[PDB]
Amino acid sequence: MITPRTLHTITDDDWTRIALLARFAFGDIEPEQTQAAWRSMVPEDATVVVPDETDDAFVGQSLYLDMQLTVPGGEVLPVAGISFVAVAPTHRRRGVLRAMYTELHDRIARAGYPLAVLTASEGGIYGRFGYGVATIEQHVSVDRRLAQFHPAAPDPGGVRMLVPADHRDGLADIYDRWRRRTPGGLVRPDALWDDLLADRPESRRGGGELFAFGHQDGYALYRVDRGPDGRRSAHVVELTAVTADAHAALWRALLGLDLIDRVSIGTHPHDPLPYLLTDPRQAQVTASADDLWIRIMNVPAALEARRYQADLDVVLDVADGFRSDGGRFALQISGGRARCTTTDAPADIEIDLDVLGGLYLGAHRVDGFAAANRLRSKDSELLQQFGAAFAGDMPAELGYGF
Amino acid sequence: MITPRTLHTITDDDWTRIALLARFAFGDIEPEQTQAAWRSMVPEDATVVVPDETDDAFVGQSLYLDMQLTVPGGEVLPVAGISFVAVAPTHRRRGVLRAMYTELHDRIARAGYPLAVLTASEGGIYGRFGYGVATIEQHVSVDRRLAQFHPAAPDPGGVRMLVPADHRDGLADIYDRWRRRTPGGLVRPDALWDDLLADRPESRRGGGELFAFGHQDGYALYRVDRGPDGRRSAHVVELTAVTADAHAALWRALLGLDLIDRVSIGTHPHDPLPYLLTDPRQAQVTASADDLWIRIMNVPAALEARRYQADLDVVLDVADGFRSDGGRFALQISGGRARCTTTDAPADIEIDLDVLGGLYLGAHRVDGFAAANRLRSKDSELLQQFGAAFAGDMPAELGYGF
Amino acid sequence: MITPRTLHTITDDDWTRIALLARFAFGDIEPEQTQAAWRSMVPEDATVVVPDETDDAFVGQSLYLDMQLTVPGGEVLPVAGISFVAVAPTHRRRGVLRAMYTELHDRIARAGYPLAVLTASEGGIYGRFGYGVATIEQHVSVDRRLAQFHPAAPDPGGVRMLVPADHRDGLADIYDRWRRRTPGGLVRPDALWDDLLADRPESRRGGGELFAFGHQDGYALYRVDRGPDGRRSAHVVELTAVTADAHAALWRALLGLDLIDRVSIGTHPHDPLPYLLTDPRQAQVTASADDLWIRIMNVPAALEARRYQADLDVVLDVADGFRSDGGRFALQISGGRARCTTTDAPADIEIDLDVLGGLYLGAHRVDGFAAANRLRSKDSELLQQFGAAFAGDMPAELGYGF
Amino acid sequence: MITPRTLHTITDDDWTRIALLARFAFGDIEPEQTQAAWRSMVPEDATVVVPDETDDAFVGQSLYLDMQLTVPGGEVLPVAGISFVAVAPTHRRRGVLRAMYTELHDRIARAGYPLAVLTASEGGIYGRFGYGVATIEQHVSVDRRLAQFHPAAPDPGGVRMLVPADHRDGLADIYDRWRRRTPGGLVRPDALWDDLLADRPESRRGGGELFAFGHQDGYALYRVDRGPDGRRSAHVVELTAVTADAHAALWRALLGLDLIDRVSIGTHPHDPLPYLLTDPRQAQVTASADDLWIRIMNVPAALEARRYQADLDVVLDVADGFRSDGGRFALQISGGRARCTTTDAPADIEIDLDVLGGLYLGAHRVDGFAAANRLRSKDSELLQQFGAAFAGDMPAELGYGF
Ligand SMILES: CC(C)(COP(=O)(O)OP(=O)(O)OC[C@H]1O[C@@H](n2cnc3c(N)ncnc32)[C@H](O)[C@@H]1OP(=O)(O)O)[C@@H](O)C(=O)NCCC(=O)NCCS
Ligand SMILES: CC(C)(COP(=O)(O)OP(=O)(O)OC[C@H]1O[C@@H](n2cnc3c(N)ncnc32)[C@H](O)[C@@H]1OP(=O)(O)O)[C@@H](O)C(=O)NCCC(=O)NCCS
Ligand SMILES: CC(C)(COP(=O)(O)OP(=O)(O)OC[C@H]1O[C@@H](n2cnc3c(N)ncnc32)[C@H](O)[C@@H]1OP(=O)(O)O)[C@@H](O)C(=O)NCCC(=O)NCCS
Ligand SMILES: CC(C)(COP(=O)(O)OP(=O)(O)OC[C@H]1O[C@@H](n2cnc3c(N)ncnc32)[C@H](O)[C@@H]1OP(=O)(O)O)[C@@H](O)C(=O)NCCC(=O)NCCS
Repeated sequence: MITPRTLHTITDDDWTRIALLARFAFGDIEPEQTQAAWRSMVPEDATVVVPDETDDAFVGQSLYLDMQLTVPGGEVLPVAGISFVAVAPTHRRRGVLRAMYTELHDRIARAGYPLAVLTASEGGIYGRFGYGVATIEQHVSVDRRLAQFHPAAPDPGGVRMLVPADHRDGLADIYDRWRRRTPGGLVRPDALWDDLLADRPESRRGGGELFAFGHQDGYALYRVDRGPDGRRSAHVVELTAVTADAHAALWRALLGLDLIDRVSIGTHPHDPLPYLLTDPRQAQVTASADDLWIRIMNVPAALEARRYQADLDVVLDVADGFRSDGGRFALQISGGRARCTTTDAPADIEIDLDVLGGLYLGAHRVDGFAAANRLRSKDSELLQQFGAAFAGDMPAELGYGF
Repeated sequence: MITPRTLHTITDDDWTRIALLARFAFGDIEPEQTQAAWRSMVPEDATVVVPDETDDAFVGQSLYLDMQLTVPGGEVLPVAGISFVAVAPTHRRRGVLRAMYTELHDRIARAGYPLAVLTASEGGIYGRFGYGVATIEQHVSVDRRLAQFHPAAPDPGGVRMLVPADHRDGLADIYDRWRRRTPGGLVRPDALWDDLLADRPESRRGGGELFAFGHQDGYALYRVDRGPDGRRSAHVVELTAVTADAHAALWRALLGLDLIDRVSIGTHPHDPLPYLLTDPRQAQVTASADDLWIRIMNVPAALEARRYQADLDVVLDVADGFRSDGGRFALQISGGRARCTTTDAPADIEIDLDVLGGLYLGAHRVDGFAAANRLRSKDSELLQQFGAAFAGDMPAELGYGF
Repeated sequence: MITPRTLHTITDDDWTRIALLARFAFGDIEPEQTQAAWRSMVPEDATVVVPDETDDAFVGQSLYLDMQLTVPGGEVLPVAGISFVAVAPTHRRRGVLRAMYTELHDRIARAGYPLAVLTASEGGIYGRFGYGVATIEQHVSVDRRLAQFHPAAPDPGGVRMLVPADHRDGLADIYDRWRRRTPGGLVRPDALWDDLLADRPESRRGGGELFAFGHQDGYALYRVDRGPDGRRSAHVVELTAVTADAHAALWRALLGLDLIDRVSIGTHPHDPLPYLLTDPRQAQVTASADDLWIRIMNVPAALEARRYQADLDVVLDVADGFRSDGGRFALQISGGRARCTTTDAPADIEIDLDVLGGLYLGAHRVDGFAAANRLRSKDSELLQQFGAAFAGDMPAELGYGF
Repeated sequence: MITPRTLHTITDDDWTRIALLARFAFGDIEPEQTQAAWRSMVPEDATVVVPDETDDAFVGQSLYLDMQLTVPGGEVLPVAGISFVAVAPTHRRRGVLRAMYTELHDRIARAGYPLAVLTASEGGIYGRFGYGVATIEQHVSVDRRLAQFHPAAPDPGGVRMLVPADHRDGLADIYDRWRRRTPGGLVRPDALWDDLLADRPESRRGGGELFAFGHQDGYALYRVDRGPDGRRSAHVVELTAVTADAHAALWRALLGLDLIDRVSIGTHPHDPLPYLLTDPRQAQVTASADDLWIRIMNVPAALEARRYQADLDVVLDVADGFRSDGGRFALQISGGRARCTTTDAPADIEIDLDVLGGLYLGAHRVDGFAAANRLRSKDSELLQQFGAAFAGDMPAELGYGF
């Protein structure tokens, strides 16, 4: 049988067991300083585990991080960031995750979070729990030997070569300004900043010691990697720009790396980069995947918190097959502001809870989910209004991975 | 030393010259019947050529095809499909294309086409001539051994295994119905259908003989090829679905190909495929690039022909650095329909002509162009409205390559 | 409602349907003349099909070939060679195969075949139907620049360079002699020889026209190709050797091919080749897989037909989860000769029907099957004796693929 | 020169010389702690060297380890494990190995070892010295995303996730149980366990730090590595299972590693793994090579120490082209026990000494050696009897590399 236990706080011996299970279940684990940084974000009663039959090792674990997320319009919501989820390879597919998630989401609801959020190791896990893909990350690789900037593109200058660690406060404030105006922005505590700028050798998936370009309103952190042959590439770890000027200035700097063949980055689908070039094909998309996932815990609170770009007057029937967070709601939007209240009236639109989360930061169209029968309406004209309302003011992008 | 001449009709001897230049300039050329099918679509006075010093050969050529394009909301416009553009590698970068395009577009304008359209061999060529990227093709590969359908995805059945050459009329009608509903749709004449279905071994890149799945409301044409090892993959040449049911049923058939490891397709960004699966990541994007380019020749006609997703009342200053097809226009969109009138009033929004063409089928947000200074307004609220209006209710996809 | 239909005889029209379905199901199909050669081996009432709702096409098919298989000891048994098995991708995993196979095996049993045999497109299909892997094919690649023959190894001479198509009868007779002495040998009809020696381009696999080395007591057919780049490679299509002298002579000729880098072949696990070399590592196994599968239809007939390598006296309980061809059998083996009679007596050894087929040509140890609980006995030393008895005195190898 | 000498003991000064030559001759060398552990198993008078001109360095070396090998039937024999064999690249192919081997084997014989054993850097070296390939290692790679366990396969549970360095004694205990039951088993002293469990970075071969699955009756040690693509793979360093249940349970744990694509291991040809799966092809063999080589030093003692699977009464003439350890022997085997006595009687079977060693742990058939004239008889049925007798009841596997 499966009986999860909610740990009031995590003792050192608990973390040792959490690290061991995670390293086995995932196949590797981040360095100790990174683990400690994440652990420091877990609030009370936010760790759910399943002990082995002698109450020694954990065979299942899950926890959440106390976080703050920017939504469309600029409102910042407290959200529970699910993390360190793992079930021992010896105990998988027996309902351990489901048991753990049932308790964990009770804890999250009890604590008042209007949203839970996560990034997923695999794409087929969390839909069934009501999580929708809220942002998309695309891998873009730029051939900097061929790329040229469009004659109209800004060339504002003002970029400096920086030792990142010497500018912790400056970089953190640029990120904060970006965070406040970008849906998907997350508050990034000091511990995370310190770990990033520590730049530990283990931390390197693009090879080599951190470089940084700095601008008044943006920065880019990157690493250079050498091929067997001897061909250099740059991997942008993070590029955060508050203004279009900064974004362009930083890209001009990056594409100015003379002995570098290609520059790559994980970015959002509407990155201005290719529009800045004379030939947009030089900014090559090589992959695209889900990034931030969102489960709406409290539909009225979530829907009223964000802003919209079209008016709407509908009754939504939100289907929740995991918890009871769905039901029928009157959704009335005017002036880009929504009122969303429980109702008994017949629904105009039926929508799966995960779909509602997926649309929440403005990342998808309704017609794809509609084709899949996960969103439905007798009135296809209404569906379009709905999709148009949920569109975003600013392209969404997850501030950092967790 | 460059003087284009316009061919009133294309003689067999003229075409022999055109084929020769095309083959040299491109490095290869389609089969005879294929060429003949395209030639059959060229109207009067629609070919511009530049001969060599002794009028033995052409060292420059360009022509257009008489075509019909579906725009957002369903109006079908006559359009000039530019094709077989080539300048001898011995005469390149001397202004030969520029000279030819100048004359060709004069002809297009005199013939009354509101749009010119093309597909580009490279991405850095046509922006300067006012062409914007109007649709996007993404290469998607599905690991069919791992993909599973979402519990809600339609499973209507009704798919037959077809000899495609035996159902020319049925396939053509399905295509026609898709065409009428989908921006980017192009009328496809009998000659093209015949050539497609002839399935000639040279135009047979990426597999063996065609297979076809047929549904009342859709079809998929595909080929299978072998790895050196002996592993098989399927490449969908064309999948055309009038309804969501047909699209789903066809994908279920393709993903049921037992001995095939992967199924790939060149599709559009908003293909419902990933929404049909339990794990959307299994629909893997491996490339994304420009497909259809559009130059608006007649701003009022083009803007009034399409429907819009939001209402607007602005003055638009359209910059044309190639011809005189821009200027200031009052654009008033009301109930999703536009009146567009030349005016002297000051502008609210400045936009490069190519950008207007690129937005024309709903394929982009405004942010990229704006950041690049290719679309300009002192009111950023206004630009977002403008982008919202130009969105489409149906995802755009070019009917076929030309 | 799956109602299989048995074809009393195959009409040209039926075959047209069979070829269409096979091509869709497999991803392609062998040449018409090859199909015809297989078709010539199908006896009456040996084809079972399932029509589509329209009764136009088949959505399922299966058939068997009338064949003759050599078993350990030299006895030659009539066997039904299952082939052309396919279910339409639109109709799979609905029990169509099971329904067809149920009828087809009823037909096979009524025709009196003691064994049914097949080669499998995938390894997870036929176990559940009682088929065991009876031979193993290993891909072996020899670096002929480095390989050197052991000082003791035969160097008989006697090999000629042949135009194989000019030597059909001589080749055929060498194969026949090999067939009579090798378990797994299949009678190979003139139609198959003719098709092989026709060497139709379609089936070459990128390799060139056939070469053949000829010996009094053996032959090798091989092709050469040069993939990237200019480097040549030889793939042996078939090496059939009646004597050890011929085997060695043929290999010395193959490894004498001066401009060839590597010689490869699909052979059996106990091929003498590496034992002929000073460094056995130069004969590199790169792959290993099931080749021939056998389902014993008549346990007494099958077991009494073959000879055994040790004496035994046991009761077998053979489990058949598909038909009723198992039961308890008294197996008395004396002088390498078996009497197998059904009994009510309690069993010493319990074995799955597929396992019994798998052991039938001497290909496995009992250990793996026992660990997997597919073969069971309290007296573990009795299992070893069972294994010893079922060993062969000549390594088994499938005569040809089908 | 060549004038070898035997070190009575190895001084730190000598060992430094041995490590210098080894590094040069091999192109690299294990860490100091690893060397020390091997050095600790070298008994008296067990190192043969050839000094350079000045006697300040060696230009040739060879030594043996005092070891204990399990043979079929379970007797454990003292054996001499040859290691650190090296000749300076400046002194090679002048007969220095041969000269050293002559003295070393005199020492081995004088010390009383009935067998000498080694693993080979290349496959063509040691057969000439009377060493036969006694065990085979195959690299198997499992696609764990597709692999599924057969419905009959044991599912015993009981597997724990261990920090292997915290369970040295428990792991050693399990290995000792396995090695006593498995021909090829080798006593593994504490020094080797310590070195293995110290898991030094330079020994990890790209993979990360060790994982261990532990069971009451088995363990698996493995590492995980990433690719450029960020995909993970697991390589099993060692899987040691006393029972069938333990073996199945460990593989179930391994194939349960959710984020790993493939799990690989170097195992023996008769590993039960593919028999545990529904599709045996998912356990893909990708390589196969010699592992343990054996030279029989004392034919009567070696042949009498092991047990046999069948009875036999023949005279062997053993050909030894390197020493004089061959001759004619009366081999009488009854009740699986052999008496082997030197004799003048004429032989029924002639066998090269290396072949006798190759057959000694049950790994081969006679067919190959016979075809190569390395094993000879007029009575071909007597050869099969000889082969059946030398078969093993437990599949042989080398305990560890040395
Ligand atoms: C992912 C995870 C914890 C699953 O735990 P689990 O206990 O096996 O899951 P459950 O048994 O509760 O499964 C619940 C349901 O989700 C499904 N599911 C679980 N993991 C899945 C995966 N990786 N992909 C797809 N579906 C999955 C199950 O099939 C089941 O569906 P069903 O209800 O229709 O039967 C586990 O496999 C694991 O530890 N994996 C490694 C990845 C990881 O560490 N965690 C995720 C980081 S985001
Ligand atoms: C493409 C094409 C016909 C160009 O002809 P061309 O006569 O060299 O072009 P022009 O000299 O008139 O060039 C006009 C301008 O476009 C630019 N241009 C032309 N071809 C270009 C290309 N492939 N990429 C980028 N820019 C290009 C020139 O640099 C020039 O810029 P400028 O005005 O600032 O000087 C020619 O290169 C060709 O035939 N190549 C093969 C590709 C092809 O077959 N045609 C297009 C298939 S859609
Ligand atoms: C193999 C094929 C004919 C199966 O037909 P099907 O009608 O889908 O099979 P069924 O529905 O009767 O399946 C029966 C059982 O076999 C199982 N099976 C396992 N692996 C399988 C596989 N690759 N294909 C089909 N069934 C498989 C089914 O899951 C089912 O198991 P269950 O009873 O436990 O649920 C079909 O997949 C096909 O046409 N593939 C091309 C390859 C081929 O034809 N075989 C070559 C002959 S070797
Ligand atoms: C292996 C080793 C020490 C050879 O020393 P050597 O002094 O060159 O050998 P010899 O000259 O005494 O050669 C003896 C015989 O074996 C043969 N031989 C030696 N090395 C061989 C090899 N790598 N492959 C094939 N044959 C070889 C010789 O040709 C010679 O044959 P012959 O008697 O018929 O002429 C040496 O090559 C070396 O140091 N290699 C590096 C790794 C190593 O030693 N391996 C041991 C790991 S088990």
